[PDB]
Amino acid sequence: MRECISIHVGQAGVQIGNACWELYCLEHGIQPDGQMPSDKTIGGGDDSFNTFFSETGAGKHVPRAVFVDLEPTVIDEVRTGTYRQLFHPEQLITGKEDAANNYARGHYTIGKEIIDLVLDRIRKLADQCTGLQGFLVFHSFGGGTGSGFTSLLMERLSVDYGKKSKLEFSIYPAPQVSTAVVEPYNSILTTHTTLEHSDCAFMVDNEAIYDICRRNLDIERPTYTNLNRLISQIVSSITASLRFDGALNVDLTEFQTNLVPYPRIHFPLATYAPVISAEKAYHEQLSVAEITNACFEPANQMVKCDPRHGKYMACCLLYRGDVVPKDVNAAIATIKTKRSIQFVDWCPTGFKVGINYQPPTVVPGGDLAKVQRAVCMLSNTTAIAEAWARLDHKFDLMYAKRAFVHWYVGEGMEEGEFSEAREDMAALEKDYEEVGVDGEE
Amino acid sequence: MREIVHIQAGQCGNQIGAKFWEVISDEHGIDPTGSYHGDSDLQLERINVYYNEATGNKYVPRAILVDLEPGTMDSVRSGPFGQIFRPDNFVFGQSGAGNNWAKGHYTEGAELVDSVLDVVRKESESCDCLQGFQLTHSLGGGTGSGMGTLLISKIREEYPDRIMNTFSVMPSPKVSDTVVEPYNATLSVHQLVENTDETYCIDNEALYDICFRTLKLTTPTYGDLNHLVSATMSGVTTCLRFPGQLNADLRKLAVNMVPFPRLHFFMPGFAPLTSRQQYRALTVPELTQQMFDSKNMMAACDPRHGRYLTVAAIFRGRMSMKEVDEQMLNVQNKNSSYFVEWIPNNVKTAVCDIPPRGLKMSATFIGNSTAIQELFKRISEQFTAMFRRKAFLHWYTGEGMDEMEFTEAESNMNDLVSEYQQYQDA
Amino acid sequence: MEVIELNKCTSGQSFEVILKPPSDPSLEEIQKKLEAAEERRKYQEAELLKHLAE
Amino acid sequence: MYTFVVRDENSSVYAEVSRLLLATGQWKRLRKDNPRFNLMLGERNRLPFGRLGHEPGLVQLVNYYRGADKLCRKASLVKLIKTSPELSESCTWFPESYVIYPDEREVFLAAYNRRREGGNVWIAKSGILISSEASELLDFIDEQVHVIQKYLEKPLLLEPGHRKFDIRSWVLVDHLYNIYLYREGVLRTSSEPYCHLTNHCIYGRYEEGNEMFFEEFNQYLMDALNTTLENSILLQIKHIIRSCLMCIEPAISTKHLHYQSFQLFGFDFMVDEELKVWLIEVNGAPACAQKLYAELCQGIVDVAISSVFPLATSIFIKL
Ligand SMILES: C=C(CC(=O)OC)C(=O)N[C@@H](c1ccccc1)[C@@H](O)C(=O)O[C@H]1C[C@@]2(O)[C@@H](OC(=O)c3ccccc3)[C@@H]3[C@]4(OC(C)=O)CO[C@@H]4C[C@H](O)[C@@]3(C)C(=O)[C@H](O)C(=C1C)C2(C)C
Ligand SMILES: Nc1nc2c(ncn2[C@@H]2O[C@H](COP(=O)(O)OP(=O)(O)OP(=O)(O)O)[C@@H](O)[C@H]2O)c(=O)[nH]1
Ligand SMILES: Nc1ncnc2c1ncn2[C@@H]1O[C@H](COP(=O)(O)OP(=O)(O)CP(=O)(O)O)[C@@H](O)[C@H]1O
Ligand SMILES: Nc1nc2c(ncn2[C@@H]2O[C@H](COP(=O)(O)OP(=O)(O)O)[C@@H](O)[C@H]2O)c(=O)[nH]1
Ligand SMILES: [Ca+2]
Ligand SMILES: [Mg+2]
Ligand SMILES: [Mg+2]
Ligand SMILES: [Mg+2]
Repeated sequence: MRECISIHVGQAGVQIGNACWELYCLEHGIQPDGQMPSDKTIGGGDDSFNTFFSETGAGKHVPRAVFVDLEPTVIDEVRTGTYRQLFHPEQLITGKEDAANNYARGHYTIGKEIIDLVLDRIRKLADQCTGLQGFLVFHSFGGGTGSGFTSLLMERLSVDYGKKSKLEFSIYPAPQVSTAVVEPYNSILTTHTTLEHSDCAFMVDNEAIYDICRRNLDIERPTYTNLNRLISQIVSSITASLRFDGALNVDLTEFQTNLVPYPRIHFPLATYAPVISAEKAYHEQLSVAEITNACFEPANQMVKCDPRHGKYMACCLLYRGDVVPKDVNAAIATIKTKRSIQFVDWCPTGFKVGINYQPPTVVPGGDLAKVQRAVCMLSNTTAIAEAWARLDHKFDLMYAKRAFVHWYVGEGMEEGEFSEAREDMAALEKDYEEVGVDGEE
Repeated sequence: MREIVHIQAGQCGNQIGAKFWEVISDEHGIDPTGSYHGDSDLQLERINVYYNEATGNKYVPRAILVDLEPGTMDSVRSGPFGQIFRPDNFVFGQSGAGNNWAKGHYTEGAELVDSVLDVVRKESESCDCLQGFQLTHSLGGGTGSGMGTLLISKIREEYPDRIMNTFSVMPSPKVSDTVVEPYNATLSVHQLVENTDETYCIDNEALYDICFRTLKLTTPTYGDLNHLVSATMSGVTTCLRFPGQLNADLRKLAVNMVPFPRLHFFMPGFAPLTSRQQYRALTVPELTQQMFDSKNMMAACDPRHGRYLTVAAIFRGRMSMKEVDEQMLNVQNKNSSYFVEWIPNNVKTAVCDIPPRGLKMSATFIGNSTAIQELFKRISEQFTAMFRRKAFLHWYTGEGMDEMEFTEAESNMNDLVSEYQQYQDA
Repeated sequence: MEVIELNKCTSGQSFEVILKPPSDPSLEEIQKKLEAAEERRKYQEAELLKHLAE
Repeated sequence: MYTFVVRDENSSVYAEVSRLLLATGQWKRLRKDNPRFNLMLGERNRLPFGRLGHEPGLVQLVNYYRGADKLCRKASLVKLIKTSPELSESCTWFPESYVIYPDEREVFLAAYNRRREGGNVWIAKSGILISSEASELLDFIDEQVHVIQKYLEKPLLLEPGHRKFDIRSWVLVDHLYNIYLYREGVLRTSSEPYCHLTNHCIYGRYEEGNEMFFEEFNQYLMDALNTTLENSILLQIKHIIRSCLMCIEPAISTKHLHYQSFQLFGFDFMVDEELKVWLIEVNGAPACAQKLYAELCQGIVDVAISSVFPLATSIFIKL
């Protein structure tokens, strides 16, 4: 067994982490008071779920998690929420004034004063691990803390935990639920600084989650609660291999080996199906072929983009529920004849498949219906570069006028960091183009 | 706990400030004696932002009342909610300022400014995490204009990393007390360009025209004008006073609204505004269209003469959030010419469930438009018409000012006008 | 099409299907950057207080 | 009101479409870089498809199908036909072609020699050269990827004049992937006796501007060959159009996409003396005949634009 430490940064990271750990407890049979009647090894053990939960002598199963935010109101809800008894105060770190949607304020001004405390608390969790494999970092791109403090933390984690793997769950900004005009600035700044320190990052575009909630769950105006319960289902699907017995993606290094052939191109596209409303009394249950086919529908992707116009470098299918390998192969054969699935010439054209027999758990009173089988596809396709192009274009529009730049320079940052970050993104877009691209008439 | 310290200075500042505290006290369930008697926990969730909690679960406004003559503050103390203010927070002199910026800024005001800073310091020391200050004042008089901007400069010196926000009433010859108002306003505007982060430009010409043309008030009084301002001030501070995601504090508001440091002068607006029909229900399309109409804006500038850099819209009451989005994106897509293309997604929308006292639905508009240059152009024209002949300057040189300070103030505001024109063509 | 690496347990199983073959900055460096930004903040504040003193 | 942007000032077809939209009183033209549009008349090269369909509250439509270039570039069209099982290398309506880079150079020679051993004139294009023996064709290409195609040595020759020609068909594919064939085609006829190239760029003897329209051409087929345009030719044309567009439909369809596409195509056909129709090439940004501009562009607005954006007998044949 090798432990995994989760780090939740800023409002988006904290609220999504709250949703994930609630779901983990339901999946593993852990009550809100931390007790787990199935763990017959009281006070310890090296089971698969111990990668995410430590154990006290009184039988409490404690998440290996740190929550950090620069203002206290979001983490205060963790202290008073349903799963308050799960965490001890040292896992919850708050400041008094946030980064004001300003990367420079989160990375320099405020980050420099709290980074040592955050590292001390993480070190306390790491000291409790017999073989720590790495970190899972949850944060927004757009917030000042999620962007600015995360990039600072990732740099220091590389220094202090050089051999550890680092995975991200990153919230890509969408104007339909966005809170700041400068979110394109913060996104590019944090991606540039974090790029060399992250081994694999799962981007989740709020626009995609919003539309899935509207279309599939019939929610006219989704809230963060609606979005986070959907996001936590996808996160749970991705991390399930670390928390349950299995052979695929059983350590963080396997995510990189299986999904990331080049270090910089480390942003897999997640696609999840089926998403079905709780309100309807009877849904028709989608077969293995139908949910597998749905993995190639852009409407089910965590980032809206067209994989038909890119190339694949790796593809994993993560099933939960009533699924047998025979039906997966039959589904894949049918899909390959009818779909535009082209791999790069230097990579094998295949799927790595994992099946977990337990069906996906849903939160009682939630919006997702309980389904008989579900699947999350993780593909590394050049098509996700469309998301970078969209962000870089919004960056260019504002920066050409130096709009809002004075807020960042005012916090000690230099204008050179903007262009240096943007040039790194331009090279990243160029990297995706190289890997994946072949009037009056 | 992100506390705001409120300051109201001079006649106009204290009269509008008193009405603002009456309005938001009713919204938060605070009676004139400071006791809470509402029926919703949302009224108390962020009440710390504007109120201190004293002994006996009583709520005292974090407000400081400043004037160089006692008259207006005597009438505030004898007013409806006059007993809710902390008695030690009344700071006043006796000589008055004579509608003279120099008296407020350099002579009479300088004698009193240290006593105000003592009360500011006392309120700031009792703040868990002070976020900044909001000042209410006029620019056309002496105390609010001259001493108000002196206070802003000294506060910035002592709290350089805090946000400074003002509600500044701009003078107009149509609603004028004295001919020297363009002088006082031009000197004040330069101070605001340097020392505030956000300034709501409230034009008395617009308030009068709204009262006369829209509200059908044949003879508007200053009380009628201040009724519009207090409703507007409650709207633009809703995001600070109630739980919300957007522009929830002064600094996040500034980062969203101010793309260049000197261009921080906002045009506010409010809807509904109608003659006394009054019980008629208002729909989301009607709120949105009214809120964006020039007739509902309080800076007497035509937004179709310029372009929006940023816009914040706040809807209050129970309404369809989906419908709010459709009409907000409707007006945005249909009139895309008036929004700058180089700031993507520059219109932000918030919704608060608690509506004002007498309405089921309302909307407040905050625009950073390059058309505000028309306001500064009008003041510059009125300034120059007198300064060309050095008219009425003896009132100021008698207080020790030199003509060079007027020349520099004139150049500074013309520079501000030129800066707006740069981005209007961009 | 071929199935390889079939591993089975009581909670699930996994395998691979192949359809076609192919054809850091140190702590002191970070510290210098954080301190350089902090000095630029102090210089800007020093200029402001000098401007206000004038 | 609906909003649109113009990104290709050189398109005569869409310069007309834009002025028809600016005559309904319900369409407004924005600056070309305003992202808040309903309709993009995009640029011909490097259209930023990845930035479409991300504007909240806006249904966005663009006049180009991402990925249709596979059909509209000569080298990729040859590769598409030979590698798509729906079309097969046994495709009967496409002349024998080979993609060779200055590779299918060796397979071209084996086919070339086997018929010179047993007429074999070929053509080069990507700038045209027609030669009878293969050694000369290859030396011209090393002077960009080209294709060598079997030259139709027995074309259908119009009389009087003994003159070559080709047929241009305009095809509109809407957002639902309905395939609309404009009822009016044009014959770009050579004015010299068989003169090998019929491009309108390359006069006015038998018909104005070397353009014969379907009414006259059908009248000719009845008088000289005792058949009709519909029977002898148009049935094969409709078959080829459907075969090509249905083949790429899974790759380019925008049915479940966050934005929608339509596109106007120019199909070029040749007819041999046995009244067999051969596909020459597909053009993704075609112009129109001067007479047919008003009718076709109005049809574009009716079928492709107003269908998605409703305003306040069809000229197309639905395939
Ligand atoms: C505490 C007070 C002062 C007060 O009034 O107490 C003595 C207060 O104003 N609070 C309110 C508030 C609003 C926004 C944000 C925060 C608070 C609100 O909750 C309320 O009570 O509005 C008051 C305001 C009205 O006077 C009136 O306006 C005026 O004639 C008037 C004259 C001069 C200047 C301004 C207005 C008012 C208008 O103005 C408004 C504001 O709605 C105008 O067009 C708006 C439409 C309203 O339908 C219409 C027409 C009314 O007819 C209505 O019957 C009524 C209400 C709902 C009053 C007649 C009593
Ligand atoms: N999916 C999802 N997105 C969120 C959530 N909370 C915030 N966001 C997104 O995150 C971005 C704003 O960043 P935040 O995380 O709220 O800000 P922060 O990290 O706390 O940083 P500061 O508040 O500036 O100190 C916006 O794009 C929001 O849409 C959430 O709970 N779920
Ligand atoms: N295999 C072949 N056999 C006979 N003629 C051919 C041929 N390939 C091309 N041509 C001749 O070439 C002319 C057009 O060539 P092509 O269409 O490749 O050039 P082009 O694409 O620049 C003109 P356009 O854009 O209008 O289609 C036709 O008039 C046709 O007669
Ligand atoms: N809206 C409004 N404007 C006022 C009020 N009182 C004065 N003014 C305006 O304020 C300016 C005069 O300044 P005033 O506040 O009276 O002088 P001060 O006491 O020295 O600050 C003129 O432009 C007046 O039109 C008021 O109650 N409401
Ligand atoms: Ca155990
Ligand atoms: Mg935050
Ligand atoms: Mg061509
Ligand atoms: Mg007065």
